[PDB]
Amino acid sequence: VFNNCSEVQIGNYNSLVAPPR
Amino acid sequence: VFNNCSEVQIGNYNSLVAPPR
Amino acid sequence: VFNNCSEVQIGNYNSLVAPPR
Amino acid sequence: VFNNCSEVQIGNYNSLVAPPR
Amino acid sequence: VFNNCSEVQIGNYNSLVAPPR
Repeated sequence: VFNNCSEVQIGNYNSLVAPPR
Repeated sequence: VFNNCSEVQIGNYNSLVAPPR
Repeated sequence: VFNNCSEVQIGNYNSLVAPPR
Repeated sequence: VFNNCSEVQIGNYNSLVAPPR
Repeated sequence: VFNNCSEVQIGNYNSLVAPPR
């Protein structure tokens, strides 16, 4: 688990739902 | 678990819901 | 699990749903 | 599991649904 | 599992559905 730059996400079972229109 | 730049998130089972319109 | 640049995501069972129109 | 450039994703059983129109 | 350039994805059973019109 290592992040150098921005906009990075680490995590198991990390669900993500985008914004519906 | 290491974060260098900004906009970084680390965590297991970290669910995320975007803003619905 | 190593991220160098931005816009990178690591995680097993990490489902992702895009924003429906 | 190694990512160098951006726009990279590593994770088993990582389903992805595109945004329907 | 090694990614050098961008737009790369590694993961078994990683289903992907394109956006229907």
